[PDB]
Amino acid sequence: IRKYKPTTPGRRGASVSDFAEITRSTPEKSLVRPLHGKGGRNAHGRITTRHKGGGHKRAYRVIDFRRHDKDGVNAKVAHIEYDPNRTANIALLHYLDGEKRYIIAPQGLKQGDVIESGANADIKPGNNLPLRNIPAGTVIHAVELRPGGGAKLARSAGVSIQLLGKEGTYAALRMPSGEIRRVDVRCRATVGEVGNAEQSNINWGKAGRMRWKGKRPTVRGVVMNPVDHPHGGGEGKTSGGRHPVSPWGKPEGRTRKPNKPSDKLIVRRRRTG
RNA sequence: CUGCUGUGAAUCUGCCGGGACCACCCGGUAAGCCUGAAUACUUCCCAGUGACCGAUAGCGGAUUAGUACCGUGAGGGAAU
RNA sequence: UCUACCCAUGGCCAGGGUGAAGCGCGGGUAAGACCGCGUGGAGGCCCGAACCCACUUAGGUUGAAGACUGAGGGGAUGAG
RNA sequence: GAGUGAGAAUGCAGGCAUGAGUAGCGAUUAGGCAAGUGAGAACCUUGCCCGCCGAAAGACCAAGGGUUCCUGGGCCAGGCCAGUCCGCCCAGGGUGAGUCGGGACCUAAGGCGAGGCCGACAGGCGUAGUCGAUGGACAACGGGUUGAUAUUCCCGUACC
RNA sequence: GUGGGGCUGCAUGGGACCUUCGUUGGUAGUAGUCAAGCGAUGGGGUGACGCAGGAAGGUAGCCGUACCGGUCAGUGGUAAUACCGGGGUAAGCCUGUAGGGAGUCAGAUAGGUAAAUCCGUCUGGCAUAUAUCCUGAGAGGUGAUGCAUAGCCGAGAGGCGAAUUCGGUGAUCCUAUGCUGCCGAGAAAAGCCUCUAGCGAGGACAUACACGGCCCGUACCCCAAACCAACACAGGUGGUCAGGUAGAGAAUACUAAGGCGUACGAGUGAACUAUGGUUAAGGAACUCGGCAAAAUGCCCCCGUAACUUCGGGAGAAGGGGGACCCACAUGGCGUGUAAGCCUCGGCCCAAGCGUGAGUGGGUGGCACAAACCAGUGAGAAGCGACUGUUUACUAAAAACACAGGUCCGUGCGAAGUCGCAAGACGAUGUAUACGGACUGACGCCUGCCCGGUGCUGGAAGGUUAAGAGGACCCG
RNA sequence: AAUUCCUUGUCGGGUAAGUUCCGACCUGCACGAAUGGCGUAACGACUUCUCAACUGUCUCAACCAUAGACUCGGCGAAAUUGCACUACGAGUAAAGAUGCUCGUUACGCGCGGCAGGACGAAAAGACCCCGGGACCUUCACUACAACUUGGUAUUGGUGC
RNA sequence: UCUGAUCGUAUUGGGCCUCUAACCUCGGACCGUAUAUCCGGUUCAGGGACAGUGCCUGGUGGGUAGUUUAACUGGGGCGG
RNA sequence: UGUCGCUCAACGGAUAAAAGGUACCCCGGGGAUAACAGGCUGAUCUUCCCCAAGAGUCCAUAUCGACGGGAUGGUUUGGCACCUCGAUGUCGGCUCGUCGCAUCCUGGGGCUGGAGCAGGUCCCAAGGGUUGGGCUGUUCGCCCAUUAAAGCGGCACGCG
Repeated sequence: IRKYKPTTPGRRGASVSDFAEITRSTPEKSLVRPLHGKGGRNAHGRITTRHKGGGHKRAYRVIDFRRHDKDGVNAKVAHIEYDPNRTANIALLHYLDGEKRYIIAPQGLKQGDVIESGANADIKPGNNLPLRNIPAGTVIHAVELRPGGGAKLARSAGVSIQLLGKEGTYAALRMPSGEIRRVDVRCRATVGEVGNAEQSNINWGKAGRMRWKGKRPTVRGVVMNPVDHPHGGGEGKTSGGRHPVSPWGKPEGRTRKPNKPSDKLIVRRRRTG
């Protein structure tokens, strides 16, 4: 966190991430694939996700999330690199082999330090392992849901899963959301808590700083017309005049997995508060 | 009589119809396939006909006519 | 092909102020914290042309124009 | 036997009156004289003055237009007036590339999409591919001529 | 159940018999294999990218000038000591300057879907050199004994045609996709070079000569009477050049190059309307309302209040000087030649050429930012935090949005949405994330109520559909 | 009070005078806490009020110049239109008279100006009522999309 | 055989448990395929008679559609 | 054949089954029907009387005149719906006015509870005059300075 001095009215309550730990300004030519911003529109071209205006263009920087091969092959990080489309800095592994890859870069991962994938890995911050090998209680991330499928949980900034007791074939992983979902064991995970927890203390300061970042203005529901939202016109400031409701009339309740889904693994859901 | 979804048999003392349904009599032989004429129609061509029009009529169009023009476009659409 | 938003790829923004972080020096101290000085040139910063709008007023009001013209007006490195 | 009788439907098509020989004649630059051409001159042709634009009202392109360019001719149509003039009318001519802007080189967004999947049917998506510059790669400059073309023709020197 | 006795059986660590592996002895550096070159449709590098902003080097232009050609512009003065016009020339080819960037050689490895001498990666070695390589504005030479051009001539065409140095100023253009920052993290693919796979007995290079070079666009307009506007329409239209003198400037005033006088005129002091001008005395009395005008306005010094989120407010407010000539001044500053020194070199550098700012003395006017251009200021309240957005064509705001806040949903081909579905967006994202709802920075806060209506959970009761179940009844 | 009808509430300040403005009182018809409450530096072509300077806004208008207007020459429309050698008064009338009544005034035809009337032109009233549409809303009615419940088919063995 | 407690053999339903063979997997690896995150196939690893999709059936359902929403009335509305 | 099932009560009963908004509105109509003006009326309003109970030390009448009665005007709120809905533009202000007298000033007079100056009231009289500001969109009104005075009204609440 670094607070901008309140010089102009848009940098008053602003802050910008230090970006500390970033060894290199530019990503490797070999790994940075390209992705055009889609606009919030599917193949029919219609506004499908709303509020997704064009934002500075980005380049993809392939992280692989599986790392099944070369478990024994040690690695060393070379650089921690900034990534646009994560909420993270991404570490760059050179293997002994010399192939170059990208990791979502946990905390305490200095530049230079030796990590190792595979089954006889030591439990260090940074390295892959199945859930078979990890001692219960340690903080793991990336984990995944289905074996070989690749990392699909705890990928965000400073956000990590705690592995409670595995009991045979299933391991009870208690999510960042406090939800307790039993993955199977032969899935992998990456030991360590994910880096860059300093963000979300960022205020984006001014209005257009969240536009560069790709987000368009959100007209809230009341101001529109009766045609145009359930919270229609009225004559003055309407509260909504009805129970609060998605712009397509769907009630603001539930919306979780429909009944009869494959929720066998979910042994306890998150909480309201 | 016919579609979809379930159930689902019998071959002649069988089976189906005779306006719910049952009994007797009547009729017919399903779950297989073709089948001409009688009938409808007129882009085109021929031969005619008119108590049909005669150039604001008769086709939008007797004259460069779906032309000029109008319109992004579909489309509209003259006059002599 | 107008206009509303979005995607890809280009191009434009005369000129003049202001002086943030960082950096370098000096004071300070135990190091500090901090305080002056230079550098540096940030900003949905400032003044103002192109350019984009259209606030006020006058005209026009069978207009020069089926929405413009003149004097002023706002933005003008950015949500352009 | 009737498409059978109009004065009126803010009725339709053509024609023509009233307003009326009225209002206008489209800027913020401005014209004058001399001489000519001609039946005819405020406007056309030339000279001398005067004024206007000069980050344009100058010079070059894209797009779009279509011969409007040049030469000769014309002045019943048009030009908000007249016209000998014209961006108008007629007839003939004029547009020359290894290097410029493109294609034969390449892809972005996106379009189409073999098969394929989905779909009662029509069709909806999409993989390989294959198109798509507003971008990338690629070899040329200076002068001269025509009544009209010039990095195109020619001259001098180059490069792929 | 309690400890010590057991054989044997199972289980464990270690060396040895065979096997297998390791090692040297003759052969077998021979039967074996690669080695000219084109080298991929394959591999790898490169192509390969953002925004802001100086600083330096240049250069284009421009202004002067040595020098060349010329004029007497019927006036008071000026014969060349004044004035007018010249004072040019490109791509390429040489050199490799300023600037900018780079360690190189060997060995090992299968990581790059097969193979690699390439690319990675790890080891060592010698290196930090103004070395070498790469890139590269510009200067210089050549291109150019040509082409050009001021003028000269007779007379539309022809020919002749001198000098062609030096400074200064200065780009938004070039170096430059460079460099330093910064967060918002900035297309791919052909091309180019290399690597082997594979082709291969021919093939590469140099010099010369002779050749081939395809298709379309090419006129003319192009900020317009030729395009879109029904019109020879006061509107709209993207890019490239960017002269001078003042000026900070592409503002504006005049003006060069070049183009226009653009298509109803002649008049005439009517009223009145439109656009301009000026006004005694008063100065908002006008009026819905200081609307419209008028005023202020530039540069440098002095000066600055409450309040404050400590950044501002602020150019607050208010005030002074500004012209021309001369003196310090042959001074300074910039640039830099010849000479001077040192080791496409560097330093200073008389002169020249340019240019402030200030003190001092004057001079003149009514007026010295003299024209054009060019803030009105202050105090208070309401709403909105702000910069933005909006009803094209009567509403620009207090409305929208916003940064920030809370809640609800969402565990992942998620929720949500578009589609009949597959499929896609969300997102090549993973609860510090996405979606929805409200509020709208900041500061201090956000009280009570779950009865109604919703939402979330719970099945103990009542009440409830199809499906099974066919008593009794009827034909 | 962007909410307060009564209400120009009452008191205080500014003004010579203040239905607007600023501070306060509380009897809030009918403020009130994320449809947020109260504040608030900076910011506003926002709304309201006061002042300084300055002015034709005014007291109270004047003069000058352009472009129209006016005159002569050229081309030359338009909306409107039952007529026509289309006076005024007091009346009368579908209740506001150029046309009817009784009187009064007034030669014929133009031109430049001003706008009282022609219930002036334009737009088959935007208000109001009747009829019909539209679109929007909801505990109006009736359906449907979508979501969800159970059966049964796809669809089976095993044990309790 | 009865007023009724009961097993064992079939049928017939309800519930739960697990299994794998239907089916499902946007979970992997190979093949079509030189190219290919589509699709198809083989196999592994999982779910698993559940889900999904038919047919039947009850709910919620301004999300959406079609329409109704009286007349008298000293103009309508409110009242009656 | 006999009877039964409907606040079908909007009771001759449009369906077994149905509520609102529109200032975002639209279309067909209507002066059958409202708004603004005009017209009839005159409840109300305004001006003026008739009677005289009383107040006025006495005295009804100098001046007020209750309780009652009768009218004028057509200016207030109206009542009616006759003109106009195939269009009669609204309040204020400004500019320009013209008329009435039921006179605010000036002029002439009668009576006084008129000593004088100044008043009151009535009668005659419309020639001219009848201010400028503050607040309000304001008409009205309050106010501040004056004045001889700061008139009342009509004319589509005169005049777009």
